[PDB]
Amino acid sequence: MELSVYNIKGEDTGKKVVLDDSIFAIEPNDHAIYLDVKQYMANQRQGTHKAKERSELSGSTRKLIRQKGSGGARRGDINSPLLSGGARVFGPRPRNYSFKLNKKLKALARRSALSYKAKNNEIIVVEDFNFDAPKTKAFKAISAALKVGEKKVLYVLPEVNKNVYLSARNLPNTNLILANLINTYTVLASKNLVLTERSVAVVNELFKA
Amino acid sequence: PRSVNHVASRAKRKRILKLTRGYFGARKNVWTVAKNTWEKGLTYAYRDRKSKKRNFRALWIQRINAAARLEGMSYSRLMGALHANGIEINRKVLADLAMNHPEAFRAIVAKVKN
Amino acid sequence: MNLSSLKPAEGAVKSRKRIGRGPGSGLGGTSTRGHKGAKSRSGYSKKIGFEGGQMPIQRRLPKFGFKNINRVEYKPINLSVLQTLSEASVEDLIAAGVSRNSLVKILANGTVTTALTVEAHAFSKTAEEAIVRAGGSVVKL
Amino acid sequence: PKLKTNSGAKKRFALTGTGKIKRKHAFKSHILTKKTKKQKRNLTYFSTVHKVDENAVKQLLCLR
RNA sequence: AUAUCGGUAGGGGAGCAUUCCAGCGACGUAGAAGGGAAAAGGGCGACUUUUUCUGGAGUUUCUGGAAAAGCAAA
RNA sequence: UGACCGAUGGAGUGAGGGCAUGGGUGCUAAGGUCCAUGUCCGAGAGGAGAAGAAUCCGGACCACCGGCUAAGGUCCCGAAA
RNA sequence: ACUGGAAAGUAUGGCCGAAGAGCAUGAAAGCUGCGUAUCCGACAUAUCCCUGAGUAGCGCGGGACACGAAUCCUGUGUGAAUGGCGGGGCCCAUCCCGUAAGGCUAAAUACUCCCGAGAGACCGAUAGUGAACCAGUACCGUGAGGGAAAGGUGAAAAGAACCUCGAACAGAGGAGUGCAAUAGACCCUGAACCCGUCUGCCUACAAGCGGUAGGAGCGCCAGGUGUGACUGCGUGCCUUUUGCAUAAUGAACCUACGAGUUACUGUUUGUGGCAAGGUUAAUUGUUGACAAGGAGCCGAAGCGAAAGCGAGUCUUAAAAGGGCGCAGUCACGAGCAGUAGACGCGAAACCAAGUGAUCU
RNA sequence: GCGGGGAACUGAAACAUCUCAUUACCCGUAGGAGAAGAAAACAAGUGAUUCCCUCAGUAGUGGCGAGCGAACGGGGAU
RNA sequence: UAAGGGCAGACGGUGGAUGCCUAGGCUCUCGGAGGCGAAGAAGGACGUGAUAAGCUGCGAAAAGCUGCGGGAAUCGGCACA
Ligand SMILES: [K+]
Ligand SMILES: [K+]
Ligand SMILES: [K+]
Ligand SMILES: [K+]
Ligand SMILES: [K+]
Ligand SMILES: [K+]
Ligand SMILES: [K+]
Ligand SMILES: [K+]
Ligand SMILES: [K+]
Ligand SMILES: [K+]
Ligand SMILES: [Mg+2]
Ligand SMILES: [Mg+2]
Ligand SMILES: [Mg+2]
Ligand SMILES: [Mg+2]
Ligand SMILES: [Mg+2]
Ligand SMILES: [Mg+2]
Ligand SMILES: [Mg+2]
Ligand SMILES: [Mg+2]
Ligand SMILES: [Mg+2]
Ligand SMILES: [Mg+2]
Ligand SMILES: [Mg+2]
Ligand SMILES: [Mg+2]
Ligand SMILES: [Mg+2]
Ligand SMILES: [Mg+2]
Ligand SMILES: [Mg+2]
Ligand SMILES: [Mg+2]
Ligand SMILES: [Mg+2]
Ligand SMILES: [Mg+2]
Ligand SMILES: [Mg+2]
Ligand SMILES: [Mg+2]
Ligand SMILES: [Mg+2]
Ligand SMILES: [Mg+2]
Ligand SMILES: [Mg+2]
Ligand SMILES: [Mg+2]
Ligand SMILES: [Mg+2]
Ligand SMILES: [Mg+2]
Ligand SMILES: [Mg+2]
Ligand SMILES: [Mg+2]
Ligand SMILES: [Mg+2]
Ligand SMILES: [Mg+2]
Ligand SMILES: [Mg+2]
Ligand SMILES: [Mg+2]
Ligand SMILES: [Mg+2]
Ligand SMILES: [Mg+2]
Ligand SMILES: [Mg+2]
Ligand SMILES: [Mg+2]
Ligand SMILES: [Mg+2]
Ligand SMILES: [Mg+2]
Ligand SMILES: [Mg+2]
Ligand SMILES: [Mg+2]
Ligand SMILES: [Mg+2]
Ligand SMILES: [Mg+2]
Ligand SMILES: [Mg+2]
Ligand code: NA
Ligand code: NA
Repeated sequence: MELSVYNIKGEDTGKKVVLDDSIFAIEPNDHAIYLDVKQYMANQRQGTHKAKERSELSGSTRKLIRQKGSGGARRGDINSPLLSGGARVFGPRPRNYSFKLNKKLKALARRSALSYKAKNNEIIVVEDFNFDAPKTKAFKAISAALKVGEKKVLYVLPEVNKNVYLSARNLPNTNLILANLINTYTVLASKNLVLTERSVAVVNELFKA
Repeated sequence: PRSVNHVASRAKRKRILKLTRGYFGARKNVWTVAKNTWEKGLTYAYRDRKSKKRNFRALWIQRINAAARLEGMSYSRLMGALHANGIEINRKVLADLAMNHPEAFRAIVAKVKN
Repeated sequence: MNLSSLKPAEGAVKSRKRIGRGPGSGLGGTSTRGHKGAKSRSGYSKKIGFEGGQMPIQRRLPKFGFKNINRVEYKPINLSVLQTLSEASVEDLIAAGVSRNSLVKILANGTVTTALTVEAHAFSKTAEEAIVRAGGSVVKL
Repeated sequence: PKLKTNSGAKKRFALTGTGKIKRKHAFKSHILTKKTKKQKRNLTYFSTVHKVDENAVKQLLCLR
């Protein structure tokens, strides 16, 4: 589609920008989005959980009581799960929660998320800016001028921009990401999406078709 | 993660123990005795809901028999005459009239005593 | 949608089966196992190829044949596929449009009717005759 | 671990194009003569695995 | 519209509760969870709401995700 | 009627029993035993037979303080001459 | 400013942010304390012609190699060559490859008693280590060895001066402290089984799983609630069985604990992505995410034991005379299977290394 | 890590070849790693060791039973 | 008449469930390091304090001695002095 660029203080400079239709104007795939978000969370998982089975308890393997003649229930060793302080049967084991999604499926999910944003009109394009020194107040002023301070916002940058990252580090509902590292979860997690002039070009050239 | 449903598990027992109130001895409050008593009572209740209709019909028939024998007829003869004359008043209404409205019962009897 | 209203496709997910958890589930008590015998015990497995003591079929049928450890197998490419490739060059065996470092053999399934210059490892007699009738060339290497 | 193929089955059975399993014929009596020359039925023609006996040869060959 | 709806072994379908997680909404010293009493509700049910006493600091809705995910008898 | 047949996913069962009929065996004994044809209990509640797994009547979606019948009954216990 | 015992809470109104991680503070703190982002800092002390002989080879008996008798090893007995010799799965010839009987060598690989910095859709006191506390302790055994239970006053000890009953704090009733003592030392919360007191109704002519369906009277708070004279029906439950009230099995009761799980490989199916193609594995770059990695795997032609031929092929001297042949792939969820202890508890036994003749 | 000795229960629905397994266990002895390593090699052109993914549950082996199970080649780390 | 008993409610007792809490566990990641000992080890015995020492620390110089660097008002280890 076509979008109007805003400057640092939220005035329409008049310069217009074009976004790829095959990226921002498709019919989104809900199942693809669901799968990609599930994969992202499962890949964030750290499965470091374990309980002790019968073979790893510390008690001896001696038979506690003789088999016949005592008058009570027959008993084996002390590590039995029927006894208090005994084995944990079918407890957790350490696990790897990663699973595979097709590359084309993941690309389609990314395009679907971007198209959802573009359709719901939560994408705005600002000019590229630099900071001489890290200034949280300057970044806050930019966000308030762009009117993205009420809710969660994601900025997409084309390069490192150490000063900008330091300025945005301490603000609560703001996130920063490079254009080439865009993913479906990060796009969907934020209410508003602020692209820069060069970020539009990078996204268009890299995630097209 | 570890999941134990302590509160739900206890609440399930406490709800049934509220219904076992009034029983005799351990059957009112001891869980495995009270639960056993409660279900047998539920089977009894299912059977008794069926047998209640039979019992009430028998009571109506006995009361109608008494009133008809006061009027000089038997229950079977009165019912035969009623069905021949084709009136559709049921046994509950007839017994209620017999016990509480004897003049109305006399009117019914005189209509079909021809 | 967003992260707060995620939804899978209808019928894409399904709850697993849990046994031994009461009478209402229909899978409690004996837990789908039946009553007694070997198959109801923990740790039962099937001996594959075991038929209760009768001589198994993989022991009462005979062994047959032998395999060649130096076997040349060609890849069958047909004249209809050759026509399809030719229709959007003449000198064939491009193979970049399909095999991957293998030996090719041309077979007769459709027709050619167009002058080609087909090169392949091997040919069928009907394939060579069809190429000649269509007015083409065969190079065998 | 991966499923292992039964060695005797892999030496006795083969697959066809439609997925049917072909096999050789065992003799009734393997001493020819005193058996009619119609023993070409079990001596010349490969047969197929019966559908009832199928899935057992499949599990033997790792469900292939 | 008509028909059908007793069930052991067993096959199939649809759901409730529990612990933790993400997102979105909320509640709390003007009283959270838990404990006692009472009342109401659910095609049906697993269960869920509301009032009050005790208690004195945490809890919870919806959608999706994952399981140390439910006892009456060994 | 509708579930007969193909192909595929999942099974359970492979200790049966009573009654009637045709038989073998036994002693023209057994609530015996072995087959065949039906049926019921198994897995089936309700009604009559005093009380009975399979004899007679009858297949329970839930509710009702409505009506008609089946087997079998109508002096009282106990509904109806 | 409000509520509160106490604000960090609520509502205004400000300020810092390269610091909105966290912990503590009388309730939940970016601005109260310790901290955090960032910057700075070490007197020492550490760390960075010649060419391998009891050899090659060989006989007998064995072993290791995926291999249960080519290669490699050797207990026993033998024993060369100096282009020669060895190998290419028995044995010979040609061919090809290599140069034994001397030695050394980093990297990529395995592991954690210990030290430091971190993390968890891991546990929260019958859980998690046997051990949150006095734990390998108490206790048991000649010995080797076996092996527990046990956390919580309160914000702050302010941990109750003094009075009364009593021989005494044995205990309690007050007073006082405290938001609260029904927070009083076993002290947060304080359930059940089990044990009492009071109040209401019933009960000394009555007979069976103790309920269920009817139904007077009495008694409480305005149509609900407690009890229940009297009437009908009714041989618990689980398991195992052809069949159980069974005099077949099983449980004293309550609370808590307790049994189809996970990994890999197949196969079927629900839903998806690409589609005559589908898909990457290990790994590599830039910063878990993006990008690269096509090796490999399945599909795309079959028939034949095979040479082979090919929409044919096999059988035949020859024949359709006969047999077999003329949209997939990659995932996600679910069912089933195999391999792992594989739904849980239970033998009698077998083997290995030790401890015991203080009894006999 | 290397080396010297070395079971049995179990599976094969009994059991003896086979399996469990060159495991458990006993004993000796290093280092920060150890072992291996520079062709009397594989093969039918590559070029010392080691490790990962494939080849592949394939070639073979086996009371040809239960089972066991490579290498060449290719892609990498170095 | 209730000797006693039954049911319900209220309030207690006992017991220590539940809820909330905890640095005590569990599983890992990254970086180091991979030994101690005849100059006497690991592991122990006996001592050592103002007041008995149960732990901790230390060793007849015995909850400790000396020097250099850091730092600035309390300190004299823990089991409620
Ligand atoms: K009789
Ligand atoms: K009567
Ligand atoms: K602070
Ligand atoms: K308190
Ligand atoms: K508290
Ligand atoms: K109490
Ligand atoms: K009664
Ligand atoms: K007995
Ligand atoms: K002696
Ligand atoms: K070395
Ligand atoms: Mg043992
Ligand atoms: Mg445990
Ligand atoms: Mg479980
Ligand atoms: Mg019980
Ligand atoms: Mg069933
Ligand atoms: Mg049961
Ligand atoms: Mg059983
Ligand atoms: Mg049986
Ligand atoms: Mg069975
Ligand atoms: Mg077992
Ligand atoms: Mg019916
Ligand atoms: Mg049904
Ligand atoms: Mg309150
Ligand atoms: Mg909670
Ligand atoms: Mg949910
Ligand atoms: Mg559980
Ligand atoms: Mg329980
Ligand atoms: Mg049998
Ligand atoms: Mg039989
Ligand atoms: Mg009989
Ligand atoms: Mg007879
Ligand atoms: Mg049965
Ligand atoms: Mg039946
Ligand atoms: Mg009957
Ligand atoms: Mg009638
Ligand atoms: Mg105030
Ligand atoms: Mg508080
Ligand atoms: Mg413990
Ligand atoms: Mg005294
Ligand atoms: Mg209180
Ligand atoms: Mg208390
Ligand atoms: Mg009398
Ligand atoms: Mg009396
Ligand atoms: Mg019997
Ligand atoms: Mg009976
Ligand atoms: Mg028994
Ligand atoms: Mg008993
Ligand atoms: Mg009994
Ligand atoms: Mg019990
Ligand atoms: Mg055996
Ligand atoms: Mg109480
Ligand atoms: Mg001295
Ligand atoms: Mg100094
Ligand atoms: Na089901
Ligand atoms: Na009394």
